[PDB]
Amino acid sequence: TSRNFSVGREGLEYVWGNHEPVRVWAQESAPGDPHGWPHEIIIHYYHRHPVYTVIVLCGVALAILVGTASSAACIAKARRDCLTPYALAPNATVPTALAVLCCI
Amino acid sequence: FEHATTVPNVPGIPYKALVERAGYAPLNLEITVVSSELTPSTNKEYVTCKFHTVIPSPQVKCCGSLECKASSKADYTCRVFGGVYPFMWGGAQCFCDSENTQLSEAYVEFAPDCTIDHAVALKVHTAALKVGLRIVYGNTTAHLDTFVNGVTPGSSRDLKVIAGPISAAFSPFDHKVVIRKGLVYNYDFPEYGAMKPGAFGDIQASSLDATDIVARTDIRLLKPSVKNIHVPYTQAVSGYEMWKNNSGRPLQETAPFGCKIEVEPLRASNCAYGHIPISIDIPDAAFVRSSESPTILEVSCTVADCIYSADFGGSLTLQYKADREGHCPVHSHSTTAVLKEATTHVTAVGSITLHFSTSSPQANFIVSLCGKKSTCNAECKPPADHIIGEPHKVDQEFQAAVSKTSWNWLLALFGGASSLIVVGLIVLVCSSMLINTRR
Repeated sequence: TSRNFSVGREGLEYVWGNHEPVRVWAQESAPGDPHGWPHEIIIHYYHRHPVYTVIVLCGVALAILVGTASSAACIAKARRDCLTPYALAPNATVPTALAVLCCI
Repeated sequence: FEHATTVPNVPGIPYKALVERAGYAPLNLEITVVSSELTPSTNKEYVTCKFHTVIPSPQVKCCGSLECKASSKADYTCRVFGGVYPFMWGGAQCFCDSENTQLSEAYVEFAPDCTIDHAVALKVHTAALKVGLRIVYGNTTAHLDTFVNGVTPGSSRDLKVIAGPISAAFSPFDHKVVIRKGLVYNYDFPEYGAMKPGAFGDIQASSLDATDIVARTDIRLLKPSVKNIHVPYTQAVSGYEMWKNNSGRPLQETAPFGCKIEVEPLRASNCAYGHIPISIDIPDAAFVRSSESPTILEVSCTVADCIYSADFGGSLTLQYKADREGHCPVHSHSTTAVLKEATTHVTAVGSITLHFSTSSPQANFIVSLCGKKSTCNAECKPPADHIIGEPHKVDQEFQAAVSKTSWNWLLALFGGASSLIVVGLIVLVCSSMLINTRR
């Protein structure tokens, strides 16, 4: 018959019958490439510590990109706060380059 | 002189360091743990084995009475039975047809073969670690045994070593262990005198030849129902036999950290756990001044193919120029990459190829030749072999476990987000203070 066993970096030992014990250790031979492409990098690190890469690498990088939305809000605030002064000065002049977009 | 370094407690894995005195040539030293023993303090509670029930020759009183006495024998039971009329092959054995009391006795001893098949109950206390170390500094190798506590000066001919305290407290033994024929078990056994029928420790003595035995085997003496002389009794099973059927697996198969369990004395050998601080005082006759060691003028590091593996999966060549010949040492100054050699012969011009082991996808360590540093830069591919028969020679650090390409991608994304937020904040402040300036 056959039997499956898990071995990690610390190692495993098996004794079969009256034989001497045998020790084996596992290496970081995961599929993918650490030096290749982002999809190859992620495949490699998802087999070496799947929990770490999804959570403290890829989840935060996603939440990091959402934080750029707050940056656009500041632009939108600095856009409307500067464009809310619209008409309060009679007998004045405006730049020609901006007179086409100020009306709308 | 003094050198304080921490060594991982892994037998057979050399630890290399460089002692750099401010006026002398760098000196190589290699500290390797050859063997370790973790022996606790033990105290015997009792011995146990299979008991032997002895039924003596019964006592018979023909036209009188008998009374039960007291004895010191283990699990001593006694009963008087009247209205008896026993027979043997010759016929009747009394001259009264009734009122012919009989005395039944029972106790237990140690079986004839308990001198081999027996178990010893032991209580264990604070376990103390001792290691055998091989230390090579320069041209001399030294072997010594030291206690890892932090005070005892480990044996050192023309040297001095102090190891300890161990960074973790570990013992494979629970407070109570039993030993039977060389096998060790973590078993909660009853105290001396607290015997229970049908369980381990139901017969207890200090020694096998001891004359005071305590037992509790639940002996019941029954009234004889037949006419021939007979002592009927019933009893519980042997607790020792029940335990031998339910002993479980020994400590030689369940001990953590790859400990080998041995008896006489009880000890765990060659365990791999924790880190050992060592302080060594090098003799001053082992140091040579820089005026005698070769002084190379330049050195460059070229890295060949490398993999992060448990073996020496990397290679590199050093190109140097020394002003004369000599026997300089080599050393890698990273915690994630270790060299195979420690010293080398250098000449006026030449090259030396060195092999290393790393756990990092990128090989950006610093190598010294004659004490002169050069930087090695390359990237190591993942190994092809999944399983090997060696332990890993270096540890895995989060910083040197992420590739430089992945660090560049992550830093680019995080920095892009930070720069976007900074641009937004600067635009907010600038286009708000424009309101202050305009009016």
